[PDB]
Amino acid sequence: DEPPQSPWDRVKDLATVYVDVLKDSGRDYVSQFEGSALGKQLNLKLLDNWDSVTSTFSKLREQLGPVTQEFWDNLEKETEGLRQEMSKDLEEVKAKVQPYLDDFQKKWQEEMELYRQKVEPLRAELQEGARQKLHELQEKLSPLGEEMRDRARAHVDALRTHLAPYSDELRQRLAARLEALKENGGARLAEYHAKATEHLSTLSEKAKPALEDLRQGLLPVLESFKVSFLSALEEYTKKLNTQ
Amino acid sequence: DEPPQSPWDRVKDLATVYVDVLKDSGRDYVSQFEGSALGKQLNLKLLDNWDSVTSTFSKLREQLGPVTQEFWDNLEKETEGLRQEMSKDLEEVKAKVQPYLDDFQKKWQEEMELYRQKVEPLRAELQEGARQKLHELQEKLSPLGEEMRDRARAHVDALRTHLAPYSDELRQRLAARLEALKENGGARLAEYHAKATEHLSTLSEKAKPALEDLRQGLLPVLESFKVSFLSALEEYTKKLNTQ
Ligand SMILES: CCCCCCCC/C=C/CCCCCCCC(=O)O[C@@H](COC(=O)CCCCCCCCCCCCCCC)COP(=O)([O-])OCC[N+](C)(C)C
Ligand SMILES: CCCCCCCC/C=C/CCCCCCCC(=O)O[C@@H](COC(=O)CCCCCCCCCCCCCCC)COP(=O)([O-])OCC[N+](C)(C)C
Ligand SMILES: CCCCCCCC/C=C/CCCCCCCC(=O)O[C@@H](COC(=O)CCCCCCCCCCCCCCC)COP(=O)([O-])OCC[N+](C)(C)C
Ligand SMILES: CCCCCCCC/C=C/CCCCCCCC(=O)O[C@@H](COC(=O)CCCCCCCCCCCCCCC)COP(=O)([O-])OCC[N+](C)(C)C
Ligand SMILES: CCCCCCCC/C=C/CCCCCCCC(=O)O[C@@H](COC(=O)CCCCCCCCCCCCCCC)COP(=O)([O-])OCC[N+](C)(C)C
Ligand SMILES: CCCCCCCC/C=C/CCCCCCCC(=O)O[C@@H](COC(=O)CCCCCCCCCCCCCCC)COP(=O)([O-])OCC[N+](C)(C)C
Ligand SMILES: CCCCCCCC/C=C\CCCCCCCC(=O)O[C@@H](COC(=O)CCCCCCCCCCCCCCC)COP(=O)([O-])OCC[N+](C)(C)C
Ligand SMILES: CCCCCCCC/C=C\CCCCCCCC(=O)O[C@@H](COC(=O)CCCCCCCCCCCCCCC)COP(=O)([O-])OCC[N+](C)(C)C
Ligand SMILES: CCCCCCCC/C=C\CCCCCCCC(=O)O[C@@H](COC(=O)CCCCCCCCCCCCCCC)COP(=O)([O-])OCC[N+](C)(C)C
Ligand SMILES: CCCCCCCC/C=C\CCCCCCCC(=O)O[C@@H](COC(=O)CCCCCCCCCCCCCCC)COP(=O)([O-])OCC[N+](C)(C)C
Ligand SMILES: CCCCCCCC/C=C\CCCCCCCC(=O)O[C@@H](COC(=O)CCCCCCCCCCCCCCC)COP(=O)([O-])OCC[N+](C)(C)C
Ligand SMILES: CCCCCCCC/C=C\CCCCCCCC(=O)O[C@H](COC(=O)CCCCCCCCCCCCCCC)COP(=O)([O-])OCC[N+](C)(C)C
Repeated sequence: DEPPQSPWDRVKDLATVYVDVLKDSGRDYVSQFEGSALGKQLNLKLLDNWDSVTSTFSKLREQLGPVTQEFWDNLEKETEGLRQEMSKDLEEVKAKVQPYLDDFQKKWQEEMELYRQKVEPLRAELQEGARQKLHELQEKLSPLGEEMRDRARAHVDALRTHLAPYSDELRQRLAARLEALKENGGARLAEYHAKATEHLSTLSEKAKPALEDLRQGLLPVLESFKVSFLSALEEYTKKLNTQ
Repeated sequence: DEPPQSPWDRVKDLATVYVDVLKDSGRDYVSQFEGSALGKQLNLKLLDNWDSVTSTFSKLREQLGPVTQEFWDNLEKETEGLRQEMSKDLEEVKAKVQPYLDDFQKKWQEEMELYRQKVEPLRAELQEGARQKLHELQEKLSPLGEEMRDRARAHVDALRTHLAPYSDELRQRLAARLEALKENGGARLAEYHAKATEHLSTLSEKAKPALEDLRQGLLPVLESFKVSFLSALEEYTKKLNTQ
């Protein structure tokens, strides 16, 4: 008759009596736990069992024997399959990896387009509300200020107020530079008057031509500035911004 | 015009001035300067007190030549000082502090009295008016929270339910690990039956009592048994007579 699923027609109406098997054991064992309990006593002992149990414990070792030599041999033909099918699954999963794109783009869209949806109002609902907290900073800092400025001074010494000249004992030294400082200040004193005596004579030579030896060095340096120099001196500048 | 002179060091970008200036006129200025120097007094006095500056840079490095080399000796003693000082500076200090402690009282009462005088009413508006800011937050823990919650599923997974069954191209593993346990668990399940049929029989050798105690419990296990052949097929021979 009929294959696994499609031809289910009358395979099976006489199915539901195969549960009536299991079911109606419990319709009847209810009447039949009554009469075993009625006779319960014995003459047993704790000796006769240990013949049975000693043999029955032997009857683990014997058929463990060959079964132990079985599910070893059996699982290399899984692992030898596995270590060759290793190369097949690495191309099998690739043939699923790239086709999925529509799904992981829809998940990207359900994460990225629905990330900005929350932040786009929240940026403004923080900025427009934080003006009441800009006033919590702007009208806090300067009214601290007015006591904080005296709390920088109030607050620093008596200015070590002396009632007599002899209320420090102190001394001044520093010969470490002060001696070399006097020599660098006394070589300097002779330098700034040697480099004045030749200059004072070079100065006071020229109390007339001084305005016009200067002009003789302007005269032809002028006339070209309005002619040859004009395109050069129309730029003046450039500049900042790398070339 | 534009900004006349140079913001920064600049060998490189000033080429846009240096080319065009030299091309038209930054040539001839040097030869009109040559004729400004060779005309009047004067061509001797650009030299006569130039090498007095050359020999001042020489006389600096050759005076600060034997006062280079021969000089960080006359001064060490001042800081052979300082290491003794900043280890013996004791005797000011444990006499200094004691009397000024008396005005340090009437300055904690400048610094801290005038602080809480502001710092209570500095926050007496916005400790109460924090409950304005909580309507800009507690009513916003829905778009910050209640659907950032639902994003725990939108990450993993925004359920892969299809709008029609015709969707996934799917097929079984099927081979290796599953057949390997179905055969060497299979035949071991059959010997678990044999070791049950053996080991559970060994115990009835030392059963008893009472002679009525056995023949009550037959019928529920024997009637479930009797209907079990209902299977039909409708073939009646099964081909596995393990059926
Ligand atoms: C090799 C191994 C083989 C294993 C299978 C061997 C099985 C051997 C036997 C087995 C049969 C069961 C014997 C139970 C005896 C209990 C005493 C009793 O009064 O029984 C009775 C009442 O019992 C009830 O009132 C309780 C319900 C029945 C017992 C169910 C629990 C059993 C486990 C307990 C857990 C204890 C836990 C604490 C342990 C420290 C049952 O008998 P009765 O029909 O009433 O007749 C008595 C006389 N009368 C009618 C005048 C009253
Ligand atoms: C890589 C190697 C580099 C080496 C570097 C080495 C560096 C070494 C460093 C050396 C500096 C040492 C300190 C000197 C301090 C002098 C103070 C002093 O004597 O004061 C005197 C007055 O004042 C003068 O007589 C002094 C005037 C100083 C002129 C300025 C020199 C500037 C040089 C610029 C160079 C710029 C740097 C150049 C580079 C850009 C005394 O004061 P008084 O007692 O009250 O006077 C009363 C009158 N009475 C004196 C007549 C009685
Ligand atoms: C304004 C900005 C200026 C910047 C440029 C400045 C550049 C300046 C300099 C630049 C370089 C100069 C090099 C000179 C070397 C001389 C070495 C030598 O042998 O000397 C001697 C010590 O020698 C010792 O062993 C001491 C070495 C420690 C020197 C550290 C000094 C730092 C002072 C920092 C202070 C300022 C801190 C800053 C202010 C807070 C030994 O000499 P000698 O063989 O015994 O000689 C013959 C015998 N005789 C001595 C009796 C005659
Ligand atoms: C530059 C960096 C680049 C990185 C790229 C990363 C890529 C990441 C991608 C990874 C791919 C993940 C699977 C996505 C779905 C595959 C396609 C599909 O839907 O297949 C099928 C259903 O789905 C299945 O058959 C999949 C079965 C998954 C089993 C559980 C795997 C556990 C992995 C746990 C450990 C994983 C560790 C991962 C670590 C990252 C449906 O069939 P189809 O094939 O669609 O064919 C349809 C017919 N057609 C072909 C004609 C149209
Ligand atoms: C301190 C307590 C120690 C307990 C240790 C227990 C350890 C042991 C575990 C025991 C578990 C028992 C499992 C039995 C399962 C049925 C097996 C079956 O299919 O056939 C059997 C049914 O016969 C029996 O099972 C006999 C039961 C006798 C009970 C005797 C009373 C003992 C009281 C004890 C009170 C204990 C209370 C405590 C319980 C925790 C065999 O059939 P057959 O009769 O051989 O058939 C004859 C023909 N043939 C030979 C051709 C086949
Ligand atoms: C927790 C740990 C696990 C324990 C698991 C332990 C359980 C393991 C499970 C075991 C269940 C299976 C047992 C074997 C059944 C064999 C089939 C059969 O009996 O055929 C025989 C029927 O002939 C007989 O009646 C002869 C005597 C055997 C009867 C066995 C009935 C068991 C009733 C048990 C009641 C217990 C109530 C308990 C209530 C709670 C032989 O066929 P035949 O020779 O053609 O028949 C001649 C007669 N004719 C001419 C009429 C046909
Ligand atoms: C980097 C920073 C990440 C931040 C993530 C922040 C996540 C958000 C944080 C917190 C959740 C949002 C705030 C909830 C406030 C309570 C609201 C309410 O009362 O309860 C709510 C439930 O609440 C839950 O369902 C809690 C959800 C926790 C999800 C954590 C996901 C972590 C994802 C990342 C993991 C990465 C792991 C990476 C691998 C290591 C609602 O109650 P209900 O009973 O459910 O609703 C019934 C219907 N009713 C509403 C009509 C009544
Ligand atoms: C995108 C899905 C991701 C699922 C991932 C789930 C996670 C597990 C990963 C992977 C197993 C995924 C199997 C289900 C595939 C989807 C359903 C399907 O096609 O089932 C079918 C194919 O059945 C199979 O393809 C069976 C695959 C081999 C056995 C299960 C291996 C479990 C690995 C566990 C590894 C971890 C254990 C680690 C322990 C340390 C069968 O069912 P059906 O379709 O109802 O059949 C109707 C008939 N039809 C097929 C003709 C229509
Ligand atoms: C107290 C609590 C309840 C305990 C209930 C214990 C019940 C114990 C019950 C019975 C004891 C064992 C009986 C074994 C019978 C073997 C013979 C057999 O029928 O073989 C056949 C079927 O083979 C199959 O059906 C294979 C079984 C598949 C695995 C099912 C596991 C269920 C685990 C459930 C785990 C649940 C627990 C989960 C716990 C987390 C194959 O052989 P054949 O091909 O038909 O042979 C004829 C043809 N030939 C000649 C060509 C060969
Ligand atoms: C809350 C749950 C626990 C309830 C506890 C209830 C405890 C009650 C338990 C046990 C009480 C058993 C009382 C009857 C003992 C009679 C002994 C008799 O002589 O037998 C004879 C067999 O013939 C028989 O009829 C064997 C009967 C024992 C079967 C018991 C287990 C089967 C059910 C298992 C159901 C699954 C259990 C699943 C458990 C999860 C002995 O063999 P023989 O061939 O005659 O020997 C040769 C002739 N000669 C003797 C003259 C030399
Ligand atoms: C997947 C769902 C599984 C559900 C569970 C399935 C359970 C499986 C159900 C049943 C298992 C049955 C196995 C017994 C095999 C016996 C073989 C024997 O030779 O036949 C015997 C049959 O009679 C007895 O064995 C039955 C005795 C009935 C009383 C039982 C009391 C309760 C035992 C409860 C035990 C609790 C212990 C618990 C310990 C852990 C003896 O036959 P006989 O009488 O010589 O025949 C000749 C007749 N004449 C003398 C009249 C001429
Ligand atoms: C912003 C930061 C600023 C920090 C401050 C600057 C850094 C300052 C810190 C250190 C620089 C100097 C290091 C000196 C190393 C000495 C080596 C040695 O073993 O000497 C030892 C002593 O010497 C001491 O124990 C060290 C004391 C040095 C003090 C500083 C002098 C700087 C002078 C700058 C002067 C500029 C002058 C003006 C020039 C125009 C042992 O020597 P001796 O045996 O006792 O005597 C040798 C000679 N005799 C044999 C002839 C007696």
